Amino acid sequence: MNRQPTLHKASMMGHKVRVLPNEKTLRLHYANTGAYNADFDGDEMNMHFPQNENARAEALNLANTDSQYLTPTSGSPVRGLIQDHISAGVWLTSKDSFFTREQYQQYIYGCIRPEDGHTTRSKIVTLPPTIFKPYPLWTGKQIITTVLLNVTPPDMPGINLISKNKIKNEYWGKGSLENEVLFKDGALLCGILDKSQYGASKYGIVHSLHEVYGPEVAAKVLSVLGRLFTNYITATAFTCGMDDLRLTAEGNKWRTDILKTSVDTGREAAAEVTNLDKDTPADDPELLKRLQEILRDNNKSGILDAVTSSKVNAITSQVVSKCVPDGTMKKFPCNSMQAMALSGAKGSNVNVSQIMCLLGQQALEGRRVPVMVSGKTLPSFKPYETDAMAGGYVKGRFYSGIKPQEYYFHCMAGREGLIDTAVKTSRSGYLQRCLTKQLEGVHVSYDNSIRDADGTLVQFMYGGDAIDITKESHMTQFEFCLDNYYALL
Amino acid sequence: RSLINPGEAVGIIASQSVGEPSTQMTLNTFNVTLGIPRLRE
Amino acid sequence: MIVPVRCFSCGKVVGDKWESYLNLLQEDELDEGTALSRLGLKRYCCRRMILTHVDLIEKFLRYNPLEKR
Amino acid sequence: KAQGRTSGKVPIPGVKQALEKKEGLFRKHMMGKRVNYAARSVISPDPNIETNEIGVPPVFAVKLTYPEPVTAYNIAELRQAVINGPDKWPGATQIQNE
Amino acid sequence: RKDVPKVEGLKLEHFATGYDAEDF
Amino acid sequence: RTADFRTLERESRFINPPKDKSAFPLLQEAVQPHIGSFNALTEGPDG
Amino acid sequence: EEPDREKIKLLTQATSEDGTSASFQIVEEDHTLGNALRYVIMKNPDVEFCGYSIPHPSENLLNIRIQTYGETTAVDALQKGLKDLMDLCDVVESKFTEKIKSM
Amino acid sequence: NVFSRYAISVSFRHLDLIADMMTRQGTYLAFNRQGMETSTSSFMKMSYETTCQFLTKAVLDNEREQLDSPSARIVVGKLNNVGTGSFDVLAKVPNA
Amino acid sequence: STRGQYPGLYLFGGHSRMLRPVRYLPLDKEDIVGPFEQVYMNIAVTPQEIQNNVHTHVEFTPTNILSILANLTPFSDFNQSPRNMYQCQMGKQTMGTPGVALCHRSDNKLYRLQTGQTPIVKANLYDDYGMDNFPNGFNAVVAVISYTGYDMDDAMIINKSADERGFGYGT
Amino acid sequence: TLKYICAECSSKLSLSRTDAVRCKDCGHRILLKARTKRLVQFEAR
Amino acid sequence: NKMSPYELVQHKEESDEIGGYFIVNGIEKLIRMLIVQRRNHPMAIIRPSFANRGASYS
Amino acid sequence: TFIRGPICGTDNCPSRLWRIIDGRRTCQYGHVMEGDVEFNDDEDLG
Amino acid sequence: SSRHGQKGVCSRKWPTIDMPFSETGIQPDIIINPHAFPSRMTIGMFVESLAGKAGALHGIAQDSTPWIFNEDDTPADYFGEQLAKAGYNYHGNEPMYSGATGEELRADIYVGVVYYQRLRHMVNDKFQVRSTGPVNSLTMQPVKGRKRHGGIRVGEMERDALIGHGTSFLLQ
Amino acid sequence: KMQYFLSTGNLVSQSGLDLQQVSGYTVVAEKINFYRFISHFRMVHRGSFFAQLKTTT
Amino acid sequence: EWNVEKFKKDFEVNISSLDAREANFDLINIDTSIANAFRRIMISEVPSVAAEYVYFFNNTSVIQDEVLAHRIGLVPLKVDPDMLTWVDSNLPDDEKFTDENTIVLSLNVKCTRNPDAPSTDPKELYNNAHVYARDLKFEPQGRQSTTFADCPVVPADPDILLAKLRPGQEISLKAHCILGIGGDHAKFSPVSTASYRLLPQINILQPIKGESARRFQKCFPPGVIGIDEGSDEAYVKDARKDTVSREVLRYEEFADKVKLGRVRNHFIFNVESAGAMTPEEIFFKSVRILKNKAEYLKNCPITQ
Ligand SMILES: [Zn+2]
Ligand SMILES: [Zn+2]
Ligand SMILES: [Zn+2]
Repeated sequence: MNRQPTLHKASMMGHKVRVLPNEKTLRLHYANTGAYNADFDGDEMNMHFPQNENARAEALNLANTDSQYLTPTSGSPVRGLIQDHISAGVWLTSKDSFFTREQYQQYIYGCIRPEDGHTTRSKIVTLPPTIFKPYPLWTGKQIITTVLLNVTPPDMPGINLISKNKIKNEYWGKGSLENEVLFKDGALLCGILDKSQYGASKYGIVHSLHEVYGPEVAAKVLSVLGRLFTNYITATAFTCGMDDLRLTAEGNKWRTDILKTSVDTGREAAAEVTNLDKDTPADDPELLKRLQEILRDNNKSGILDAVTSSKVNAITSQVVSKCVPDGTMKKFPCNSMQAMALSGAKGSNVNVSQIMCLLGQQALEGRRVPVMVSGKTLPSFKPYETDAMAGGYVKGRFYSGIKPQEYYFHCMAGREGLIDTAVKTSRSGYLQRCLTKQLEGVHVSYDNSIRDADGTLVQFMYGGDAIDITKESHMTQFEFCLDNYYALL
Repeated sequence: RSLINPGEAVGIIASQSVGEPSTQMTLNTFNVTLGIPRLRE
Repeated sequence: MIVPVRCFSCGKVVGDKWESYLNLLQEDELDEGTALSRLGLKRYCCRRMILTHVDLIEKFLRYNPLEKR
Repeated sequence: KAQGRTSGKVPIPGVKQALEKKEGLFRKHMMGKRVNYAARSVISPDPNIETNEIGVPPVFAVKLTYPEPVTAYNIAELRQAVINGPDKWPGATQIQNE
Repeated sequence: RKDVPKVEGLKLEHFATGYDAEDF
Repeated sequence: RTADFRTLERESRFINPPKDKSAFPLLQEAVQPHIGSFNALTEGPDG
Repeated sequence: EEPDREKIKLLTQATSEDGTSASFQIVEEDHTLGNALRYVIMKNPDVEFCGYSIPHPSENLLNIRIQTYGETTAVDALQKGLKDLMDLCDVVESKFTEKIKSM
Repeated sequence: NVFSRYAISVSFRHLDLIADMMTRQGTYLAFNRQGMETSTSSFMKMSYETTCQFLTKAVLDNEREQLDSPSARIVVGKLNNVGTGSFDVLAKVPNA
Repeated sequence: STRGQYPGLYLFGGHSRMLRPVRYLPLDKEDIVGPFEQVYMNIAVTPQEIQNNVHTHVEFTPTNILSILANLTPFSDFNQSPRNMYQCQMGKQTMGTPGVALCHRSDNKLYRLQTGQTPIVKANLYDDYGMDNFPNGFNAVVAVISYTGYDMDDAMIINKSADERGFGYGT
Repeated sequence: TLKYICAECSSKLSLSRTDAVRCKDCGHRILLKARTKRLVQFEAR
Repeated sequence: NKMSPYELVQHKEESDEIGGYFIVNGIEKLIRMLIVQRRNHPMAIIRPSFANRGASYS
Repeated sequence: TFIRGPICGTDNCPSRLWRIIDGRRTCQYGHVMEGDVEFNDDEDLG
Repeated sequence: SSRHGQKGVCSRKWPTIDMPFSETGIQPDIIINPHAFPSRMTIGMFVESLAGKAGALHGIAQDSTPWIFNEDDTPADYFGEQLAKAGYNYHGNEPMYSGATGEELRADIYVGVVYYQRLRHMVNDKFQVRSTGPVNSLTMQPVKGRKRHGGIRVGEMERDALIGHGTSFLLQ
Repeated sequence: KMQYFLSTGNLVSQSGLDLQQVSGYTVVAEKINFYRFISHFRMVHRGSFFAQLKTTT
Repeated sequence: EWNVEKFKKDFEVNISSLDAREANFDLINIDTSIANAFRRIMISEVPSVAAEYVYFFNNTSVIQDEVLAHRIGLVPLKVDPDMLTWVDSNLPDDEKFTDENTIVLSLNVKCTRNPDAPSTDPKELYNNAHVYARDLKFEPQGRQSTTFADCPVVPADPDILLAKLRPGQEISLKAHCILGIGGDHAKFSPVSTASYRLLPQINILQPIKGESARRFQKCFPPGVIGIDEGSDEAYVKDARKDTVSREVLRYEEFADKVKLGRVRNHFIFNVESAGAMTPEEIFFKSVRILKNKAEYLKNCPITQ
């Protein structure tokens, strides 16, 4: 299978056929869509079907997806669950999750079927509940224990892992320990599961099962969790609304008062670069003469941009650092806009800040908004205006709206991200083609020397240690290899 | 057991591990030549 | 074109209410929200199908190659 | 390596222009061939197939074929493929004689 | 700047299932 | 109210096209750079 | 004498030797009966495990799985659940008849 | 320094093999035509760029292409010698 | 100025000049302003932003600076800027209504969406250009929910019975 | 009786062989084919 | 040219027919507008492609 | 559906042929003619 | 696609019954994933969803000319007041139930009426397949072009991606 | 000779016009919807010479 | 400990209203798995009659043939099921339709110019310019004459506008109306919408009497909360009347003094109809389908 700009060898992997009814589209799983760099917006992929048994033995053993878990660029994993299986494991493995007996047995068999060969025991084994006396209830962490109890081999003991999350402890309350992931003898005992555990992230739970149990088990656990966080989503959904994007009236007064202290910021940075002082007014004729002097020089305008941008990025960083955990109406678990950004499911904290607080400085080609010959950045503004807004600082957010002047600068910044993309791929495309003709018959020999195709020697070992990059991940993780000594033996 | 295997195409891999993350640094000024034009020299 | 027979979302028959709707707005002179509630459309799925219909078939029918223009 | 007469919209290519470009011969039809037994289509998501799997449509599944030599162990399945023929999916499109 | 003019003449137009205009 | 869909104004116009003057005059102004530029070949000063 | 036997099917690859654990596969079903029947099998005090699972939504197949403790096989728990769902639709139909005859 | 500026980690084993290719003649050779000029495979050079320029240098040389580079084995259709073509499979027959 | 553009006073009245209307602040009348003039003027965007003794002009509406198709995007000042630019390209590539006089034409191919609808949420320039004569799309009850699992990275889920009753059907 | 239709005056028109393709009331060259009573079947889907 | 929306319908056109294009062989092409330099006004450009022209050109 | 052609081999019959996989003209009875092609040439006046 | 650049292919014609259903009985025509909106920042689609549902209930059209509203005149306050007079939730949320299981969902679902468009390029003129077919006369290779039943290209870089796996028989 | 220009877009001229390219002067008015069609008449183009450049100014 | 005799002690039905077209009623103390299955079967598994195969002899109008074939299939027919049987698909088309499977409708409309005095209304101006759904006439094939003599086949909504015509144009078709279910196509669904909702529960926590109780009224539909005095202060009259707007949860006075939830085994079914069957009779069919969906698995051999 093949995504068409084939920039590295993991973009052409080998799949097993599963013929479906009622379709005309090739149909893919979400673990693969980060490897191919594909998304479901209308992308096409090429399906090649090999015609002898020598090639079938190499689409199963050399180029299959199970051996392509780690990329050879740095040894980092590229296969994992992507967007909404991430944001479902922050609810399933939460501390609020309590399932009854009918529900607990339904999420096990929803993802682990013995008939299709998912189990290792041919009889689905379960756990005692974590609450006995009022009503028997299972915890949501205890489902992740049961699915690892069933898909891992019975003779090997459980996994042992101590890792972290992407979610800080203070989003959960006072004295929570939900940042610490803990597996002891294959049982999840502490901490929620994120992108940092079963996403495409290093030293998670799926990366650690890959090391102890092998690539065939680590490819099953992504399928088992792919079905687990789909039946839980269908029973317990996940949405994002208008109330997720609103600051409370206490916190909405906070961003007004900090942005009230930005009307002086443009002049003070402009009074600094002109080497005046004392808060000289903006209409000073000995000030406007210097701003025209700055305007004609490309050097001096670079200084005035850098001073004023770094001075208004402080006010941008004061509004965000006061509002976005605290000024919001819905707090963390219920505010799905933050939980998509904290879990690493989709977006960043920069996207949440521009929605809820303000856009910030619209930096163009690194510098700032360009300027006409007349000292005007738009026809709306006075010539040589030392306003921060006139230089391209957007005090508006996407929740409430941006003014027509600052809608025009934001289209300037939007277009330089699109003309730079059109000139992006042509640059590094020829750099890669040019390497792959010299470094193209270069291979590891049987005496571990790296040689060219004609036999000329290039290196005497691969990197000085002859270690494959896709193998040396836990090689220097000695604490992990000691906690799992018998399972790794 | 973590050694490189003989016959491994370490020349294609080393070239695909440089050209492929270089489709990620086409950007402008944030003193020395930066990014792809430095890499093209 | 012509009004859809059924609503897309619920599936109530909606196609019999287009000509009754234009009588209410023209003859009885109601606003759009009161004429839709008198026809029985009350879920906002079927409510926005009579409300938001263009009826381009009256513009297509002007071109008739079967009679003298 | 000629002079020509006029602007004949890049005149008639010689046997060197058939070799030296991105297109031509040595990069378009030796390093870059087109292949039999291949299909492409728009991709769609599925969390119900495995991670090491692809969902092939039934349109592609009745076109792409594999030459399977008939022996004493696959005679029970290759007879059923010829009976179904090239329309019913566990089937076959043609046989090859000795 | 004048605000967006509020549309005057709105009323309840969503009711529970099995209740039409039993509200005054 | 703020804006309206002009439902009786469309339906009287679909059935009965105007016999005097084009409605939607901003649409004929949006090709005045093209129609006007061809009209200037034969009309105006000096023929 | 042609009774249909392609409807319910015992998957022998996941069935225990005693019969106390077995998986089934009904054709032409989904969450409709797959969830309504799973509710009633779980009310048997001998059923240790029960759940349905639709392997792919694009085809009409329904895997259910019953695991018991003892002294009742997993087929005898399936047909006990199917009898108590037949008897559960009699109660709904006969209460709803008596409230139309009472209006 | 290029990749660590953009917070991109590449392994040093790739960078040592790029560097030990560029310094394979004691000089500082590029990846271009002029760096490729000192090589054995003629079809690698012809397939890269300026095909009939390298063909002129090979025909005057009466150069025997040994058919070992993977750009020269795809031309003649020989099995590539990297990976599963780096050895031979020989079948062991029991009778004399 | 000092080392600016060469000074002068340049009148132009020829063909082919770009021109747009603004409001001249004394007399409250429409003025016509071209792009050579505009660099040295002071045109207020809204009348609420008229400052004393710098502004001589004001826009009629701030929506006189967008295109026709960029002005039909609902609440375009809330989207991110590459998404308003991408709708302007996606709005061309829809199958809508090419025209009503289709039985008197013969084109290579036409795409015709069958049952179009006007939008509930629309601009006031949707009715000035007569965009109701060419309905391009339909009003869907859309739910923002991750429910099925088959809707990731861009993909969406249509309803089946909505489709059987004809939902974006076209020839 | 097989007929066509003029594209201009919409007059029905039987057109024999060794006749120019023209209307015979006006003189219009373009001439469109009518449809006759003939069975086609559909599924109502 | 001077023709009503009623009469455009009687002559087999769209009632709000726009014009502005040419019909060439049924294909319905039009002339693309171009951006060119402003007429009749001396611009004062500096350009590195002028020293390319001859010796001692600035 | 068929087209007239030469007699098929394998002692078939005097036959008429038919291209089926766009490059393999079979006979009437399904015998693929050995070594057949159906060439073309590529354009993606001017 | 909607009017905000939120495009994406139809992934499954999902059957009606196991699709979530509101308090009203309304089942949505289109389910769109909330994980689009954090990286897209298309909040015009949230307020179009909120103004469209206000407009269907009250029988009114709403204006969405840009810069009509204000930072002191937020449309979430303007259209939410029109929903609250209609009898719905202020924030456009609705209580929905799961079509598969039958229980109510965890929280309320953001529902509304969005004007969807249908783009012109579909799978029926994208997909192709070839077992064998017409060849070229010079190179005896498969021909370019879909309507001529032609072949998929294994270009320059896909050669390198198969040398990189070390599979010389797939390359062969 | 004027229909040839409006069919291809090739500005053939002995005397030389002031313009800097000789192709792409005319394009097909598509009718996939009305928004595609109304935007050909508002479309202005800097010049087909400038897409040949490697500068994004 | 569950038992079907313990289910019967605690199962109630309160029928709020019944009508020719809709029915609102309660199902008290039943599980969500069973109550969903009745909703699930009313939409899909209950069969109804709709037109399937349409035979155009002429369609000279503006509407396409397959679009106009699609519009006939969505027209709901006032036919009782269990007057037809099921079609059989493993046998050819001459043997497939009988007088026991099929209802044959036909449509024959021609449009002509009308001489009328004069922008005039096109019903005064043309003859047969609007094909309504009542013009689909029923053709009794075979013995559908002594068994459909009580009830001819008429569409359930006879004023559905099927097409519009202009003079010269005509429509002449013939359709076969076969029996099918809503899972196959949506046009066989015998219900506009069947759905349920849980009974809302509004739990006041503190006494909120007085002026607060007057503003507690307005956060709900008017019949929901009531008052009497400072005593009998602010109580729930009709929680079934409430739509869960959560209007009270956004005023900071009340955000700790009330909690909203559901009664998780009290379902409020609202079963509408497309006219073909009464809505209380597509619920009896729905509970008998689930019973007969279980007998066919019990009375069945367990293969392999
Ligand atoms: Zn509806
Ligand atoms: Zn004529
Ligand atoms: Zn033969």
